[PDB]
Amino acid sequence: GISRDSRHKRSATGAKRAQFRKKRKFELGRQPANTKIGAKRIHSVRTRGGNKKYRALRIETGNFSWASEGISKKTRIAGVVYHPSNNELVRTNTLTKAAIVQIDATPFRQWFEAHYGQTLRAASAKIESSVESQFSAGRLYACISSRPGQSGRCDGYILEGEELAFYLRRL
Amino acid sequence: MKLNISYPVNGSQKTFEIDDEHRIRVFFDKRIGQEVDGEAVGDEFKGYVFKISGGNDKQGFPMKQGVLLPTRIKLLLTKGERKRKSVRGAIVGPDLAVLALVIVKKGEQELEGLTDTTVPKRLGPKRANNIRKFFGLSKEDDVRDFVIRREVTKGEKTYTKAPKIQRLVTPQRLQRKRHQRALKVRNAQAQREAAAEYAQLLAKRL
Amino acid sequence: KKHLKRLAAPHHWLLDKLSGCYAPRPSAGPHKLRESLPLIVFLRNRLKYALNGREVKAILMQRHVKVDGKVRTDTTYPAGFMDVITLDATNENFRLVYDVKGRFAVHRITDEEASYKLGKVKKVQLGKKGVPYVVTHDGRTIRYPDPNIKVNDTVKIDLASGKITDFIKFDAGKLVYVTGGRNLGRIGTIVHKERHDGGFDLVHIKDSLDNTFVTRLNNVFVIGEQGKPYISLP
Amino acid sequence: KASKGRKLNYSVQDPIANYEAPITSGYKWS
Amino acid sequence: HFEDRFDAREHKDRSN
Amino acid sequence: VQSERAFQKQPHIFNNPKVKTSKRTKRWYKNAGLGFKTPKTAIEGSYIDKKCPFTGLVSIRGKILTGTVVSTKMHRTIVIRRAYLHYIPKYNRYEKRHKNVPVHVSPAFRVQVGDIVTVGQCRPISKTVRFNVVKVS
Amino acid sequence: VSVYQVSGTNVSRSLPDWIAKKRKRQLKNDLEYQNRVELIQDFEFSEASNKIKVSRDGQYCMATGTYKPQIHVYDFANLSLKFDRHTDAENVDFTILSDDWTKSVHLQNDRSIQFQNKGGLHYTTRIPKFGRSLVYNKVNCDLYVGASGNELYRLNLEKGRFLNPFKLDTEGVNHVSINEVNGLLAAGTETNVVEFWDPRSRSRVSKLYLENNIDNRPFQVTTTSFRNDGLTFACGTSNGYSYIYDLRTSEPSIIKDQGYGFDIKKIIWLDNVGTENKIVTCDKRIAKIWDRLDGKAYASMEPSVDINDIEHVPGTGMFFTANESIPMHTYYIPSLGPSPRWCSFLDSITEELEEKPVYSNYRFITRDDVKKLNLTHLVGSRVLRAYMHGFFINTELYDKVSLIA
Amino acid sequence: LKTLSKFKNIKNVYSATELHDHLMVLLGSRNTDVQKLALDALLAYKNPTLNKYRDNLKNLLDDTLFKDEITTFLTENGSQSIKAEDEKVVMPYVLRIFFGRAQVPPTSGQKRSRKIAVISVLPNFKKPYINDFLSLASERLDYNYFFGNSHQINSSKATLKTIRRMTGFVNIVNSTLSVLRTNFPLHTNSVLQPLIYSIAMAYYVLDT
RNA sequence: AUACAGUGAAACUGCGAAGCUCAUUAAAUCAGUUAUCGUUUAUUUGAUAGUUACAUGGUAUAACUGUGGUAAUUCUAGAGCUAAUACAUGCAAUCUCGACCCUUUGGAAGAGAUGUAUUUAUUAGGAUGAUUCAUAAUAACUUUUCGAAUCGCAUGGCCUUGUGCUGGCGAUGGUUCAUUCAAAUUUCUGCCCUAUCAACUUUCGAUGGUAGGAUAGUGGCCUACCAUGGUUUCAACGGGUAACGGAGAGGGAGCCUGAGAAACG
Ligand SMILES: [Mg+2]
Ligand SMILES: [Mg+2]
Ligand SMILES: [Mg+2]
Repeated sequence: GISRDSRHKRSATGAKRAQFRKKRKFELGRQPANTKIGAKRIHSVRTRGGNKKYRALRIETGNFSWASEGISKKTRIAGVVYHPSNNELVRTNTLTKAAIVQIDATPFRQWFEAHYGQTLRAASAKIESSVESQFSAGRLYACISSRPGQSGRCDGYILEGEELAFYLRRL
Repeated sequence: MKLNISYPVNGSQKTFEIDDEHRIRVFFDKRIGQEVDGEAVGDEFKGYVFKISGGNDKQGFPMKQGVLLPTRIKLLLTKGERKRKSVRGAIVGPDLAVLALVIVKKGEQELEGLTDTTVPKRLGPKRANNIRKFFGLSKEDDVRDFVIRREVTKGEKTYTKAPKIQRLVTPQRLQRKRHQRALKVRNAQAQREAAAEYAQLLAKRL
Repeated sequence: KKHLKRLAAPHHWLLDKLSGCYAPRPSAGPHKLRESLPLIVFLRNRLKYALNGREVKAILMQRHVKVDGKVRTDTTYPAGFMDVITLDATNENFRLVYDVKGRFAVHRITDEEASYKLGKVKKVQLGKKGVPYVVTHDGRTIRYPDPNIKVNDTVKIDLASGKITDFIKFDAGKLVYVTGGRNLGRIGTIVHKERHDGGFDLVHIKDSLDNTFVTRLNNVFVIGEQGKPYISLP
Repeated sequence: KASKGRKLNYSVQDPIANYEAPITSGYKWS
Repeated sequence: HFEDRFDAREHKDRSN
Repeated sequence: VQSERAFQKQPHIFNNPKVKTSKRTKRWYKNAGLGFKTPKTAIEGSYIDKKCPFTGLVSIRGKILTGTVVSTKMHRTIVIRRAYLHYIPKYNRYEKRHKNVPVHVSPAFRVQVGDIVTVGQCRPISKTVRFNVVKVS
Repeated sequence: VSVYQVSGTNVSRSLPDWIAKKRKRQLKNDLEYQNRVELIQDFEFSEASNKIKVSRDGQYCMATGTYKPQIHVYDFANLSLKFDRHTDAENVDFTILSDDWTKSVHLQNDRSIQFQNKGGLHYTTRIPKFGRSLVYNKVNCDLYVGASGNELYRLNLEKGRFLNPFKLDTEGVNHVSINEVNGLLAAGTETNVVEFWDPRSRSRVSKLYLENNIDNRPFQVTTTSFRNDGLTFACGTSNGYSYIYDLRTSEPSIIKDQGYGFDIKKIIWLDNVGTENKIVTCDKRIAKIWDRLDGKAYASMEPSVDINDIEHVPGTGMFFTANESIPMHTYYIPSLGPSPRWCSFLDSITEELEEKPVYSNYRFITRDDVKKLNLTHLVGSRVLRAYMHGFFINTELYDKVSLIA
Repeated sequence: LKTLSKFKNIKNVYSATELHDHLMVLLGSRNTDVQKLALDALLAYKNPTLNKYRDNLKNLLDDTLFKDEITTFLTENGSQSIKAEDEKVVMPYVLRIFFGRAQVPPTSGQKRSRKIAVISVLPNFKKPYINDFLSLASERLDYNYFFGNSHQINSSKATLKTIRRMTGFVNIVNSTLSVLRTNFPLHTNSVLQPLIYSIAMAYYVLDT
């Protein structure tokens, strides 16, 4: 029933167009995939051509990258905290791109301790105070940079700097 | 109802029409996959164990496993395409025209048409390892000498036919593998040579 | 679609319209459909070697025809501009070039001329593993090109090895052949390249008779320097 | 604002008109 | 704007 | 700059807080070409605009038009008006016609009602916008 | 008491179901697979099931799906899927107006209400704001829809017009329920208060502020249900407590908690089965049957996977539960009542079934809650029992402790 | 081995302890098929703590579920982690199982990633347990005679087989150092002296 | 032809299945044209992958044998076989810096380096007017892809006589890129009368921005928030038309295959 055709819309002038033809399969849309935290469950979709799309119907773990330290670790997702588009998505714990989620800090903490030999040379180990506080809490704010409804992945990056300050203000 | 009893060890199968209702009643209310004692099914069947495997009703509709009813229902089956077809339940009842049974165990007395007779296998092994397993051949022994042959007599002409072995090791397969490896190596050599030639061309340009 | 009406067939084939209900449909290949000559047309309606399609099929299945040094058995193989067609049984080599009328002309050539062709450098780019390559007009991807080769240049390809023997830069005073527009088939020398960024660049071409004409860059094919074409012209 | 149904429109909707008929008996209690 | 497209009719003879 | 629910940033442009090499945030920009000068306010500006021809992910290609700005009141887009004379052969006379084109305008340009603007075509930005304001005058 | 799982996932929560099926084909030789009994063919959604309901006729069932968002209608007589109908968006809730499956109203998550008829989607309408619940009055022919906004939107099916929406004092309505005998209606606000409205007039009869002397933390009214008698009312608090109220009084007769700390989703009064004083309360984790008057746990239904909703066939012992797993679990409790007519011989095969089994009776404390409650001393003693991350505790003792702390 | 698992009471066999120890070695075998048979016989021994985590150990052996089981079962502060009281009994089984996976050659990307996963779970372990894993890698190597004498290599020990066992051990240590880094536990017996003795053998073979 | 070898029913695999009848619509159809730096593309054409094995399993059945039910179908159940390009599994090398400057092509101690595919993060950046484009690298991720367990013809070159080593011409396969065949959107232009058709659009998006969902992708195509806009007396909008001068296969609704279909299945 979903279609991406522009014929149903009113013209630029505002005239009401008539149905030129029945809906075609080369202008189809598919139902949205409301990804939610839980046991991983991905549904394959056969698209135009031989290409396939992965529907992250449920997902709980993802590869998040620490940009400042230039590393990446696989971490569990605790829950959605803030989503810029719609707040009901935050209410229902829906995962999509640009969503701000809370992730476990255990792997990043272990890596930092191993690499710098310092509980969380001294100058290099220094990091932003808010990020230090988030590690002290035990969970980190991250922004998902992937599209779970398309690629079946929920990778992302830990917020830092002005980005983190802005989203803390919004929270 | 008729009872189609099969002995799979021998490969035999035979039908027995039962007229009295008592055998039919002791069969009632069971399920496909359950087992019954032949002694109830008859003195001739004394000591036998019969596993119910299926059957057909007076209207010809078969029984299906997994459906739990005494009556017929229209179920959505597949011969991806699925069609709605009538099938009778897995609960044996008085509406069954024929009930199929498999002899799990043999009783004291021998059935005339099932235990006493045998039916040989139709075909023999065709893959090499299958033949080795069948004859327990050692690795050094060649399967070529152990291939089963069937004799065919057309009129006065007579000859032996044997299956074409598959997955067998032959010189041709080794030649193909060697050719593939040599082709890959040659392609790599050509690529390296072209890269070197480009390198000296750039060296001359510089 | 899979059927072509003769009236809908390309003009440049020189086919007579009333010969039949249908014309051959050039299969996919190096050259575009509207810019190709299927082998059946070349063998039957131009060279008159075969009298019908079945005769052409017999000839091809005999493996007597080579295109760019490779045997082709497809009746509708789309041979095109600057494609070398060899008939070894008769010992002939032909090169396809448009006429001033705009139609393909069957030009016989020597063996040495047949040994090589020219390709217009449509693209120069680096492939995987950092290996530079050039894509020509006939769909040939040639690896490890000379660095000086750039787009709109012309590379002399050896058919046997498929390697660039030499190259010609695109510059004023160079001898060019028109492969599009109303000037299709004309030969001249470049005078100036008028440059419109984000638009079709324009080249002015002067003939030996001093007459000048303007054509889009995409339709230009450098074939040599003035007075020294690298191929035998008809 | 009115577009996308964000504001409530109280005009009659023909397809759902007379979809169901009320029960005249009423609630069991008086 | 300019088309720069070949036209068969112009080159084809119309003497008849 | 951050007057929206989401944070505005140039995608894949990373400012490493740890290094702190420079005070100014790293800014990516490109010259749209056709010999057209990219303004310095775009080079040294702070706005974020995905549809800006010099800083956004939009490339100018195709037709280049000129027109008179008639409206500028929508956010980052304007309505220009191109006037022409349509020829009627039967009366052998011209009649005044005009066509109104909506065009995206980057914040790097300041456009009023009446000035002449040169615009360039790009990929479809919105329902009716297929161009981008690129020179004001 | 004994609980028999007729169908569902027999594997543990950690084991993924889809690989198990790919291992299931490998072990198809194992005899138990051939002898399995499936009550209803294709009783499994593609990924998960959101809601399940049984038609009042008693011969049909309906369910909603995840991907592609689709509606499954099952026929008990044929023990199979009558049809599947896809949708444009996932279903938040729905109801079956007719006694049969013919007429049903569906509330999608895209802010749109869809009316489904025999042939197909009869009509679709959009409400002003996102919805969370749905209910319909037979007497008034008025469909009552909660939403994120404070208003509780009112649609009249007889006149086919939206009407004046009831204005809740609080913002948001998590759940709405209507009592058949009374007509009284309740709404579950995000704050710990239930606002009762009258449908005869357009008024707020009163509001009840849920009081939790045990836990002082905030919570929301997630579910509300009215008993058939009409003088009893049940609530579901997000903290994980379900309250039973007699509407005449203003105090909770009994407060029973599941203990895991998850929200209450569905509350069902098992009046029809016999021994009317039994109630069901359903978390994501577990669903428990306990006595109405005394609050003693009768039996427990714990699936491996989360529960999205539970439904009970009237007059019978079976319970259908919508779960996150590919199959939809269904449980039979022979003690409560006889099996339904359609699956008559399910009673004959009770021995073959799984016969799955303490969690329902006792409360569960998190490690942080243990430290706050000053129960670190209880740790390592018989009183406190460890269950994985947190430790179980007696219900009465926990109530006394939270009063202390 | 399959017969050993089917024994009704493996604990009361003639030599249970010596058998049981060898079953640990088989649990450390590279071939996952051997490990499953070894684990079943180990499960035939009745041990409540091992019984509690029977599914997780089986999932570890299964290749398809190996990755997810590591993330859920072994991660520190995750729910499904082993309880502290049960660490002592279970971790010896865990180390032997993971060692077998480390033994698996990295001939394709999947085994290369599987090798990385096996070494990446070490930080979740406590420091004594990490040292135990390193001890297992060096148990096969024979170095005590070298340090026992005045640092002389035996000609018999100088073989291609020993060098390969050297190469496996060194590769394990190099990966472990990269993961643990400054946190790595260094002990003379477990790591340092097997490491040094490998260097001496390399010099011995290269010169000789 | 003592594995088979010619021909070959049946069956499993592989490829391809993409005229009529009604309605009608003013540059929304259509013709010409631009762009795809905004996309998918079976096939053709050119390039392109050194990272138990003298060949694994039924985790396998059809065709086939045999026993039956039914009034009965391109209706059927029970029992027993057997194969693959079907289904699963899977395996002692090269290149740099190069001391010694030993010999001055040269050898060479030592030190190094070494797939592809998806997603995210980061670092560098020959082609085009223009790019975050091409390409390379680092850290990880993946229901981690692929990297010949295939077939025909021929039987050459060597020797270390073992059927030891090494091989010629094709077919069928396979990753990526380009080309071709196409498809989808898209820029601009294009002869009726019309005001006795002056307002139309937000009429469940009308005009634009941010973010997200979906698509093969751009995009109000759809959704949340925000601004109140857009067309028009230079004729918007509406009406009439010798605008034959777009729809469906008993009627509406839903779904499935493929490179291409909302399929005359
Ligand atoms: Mg009859
Ligand atoms: Mg190819
Ligand atoms: Mg967007």
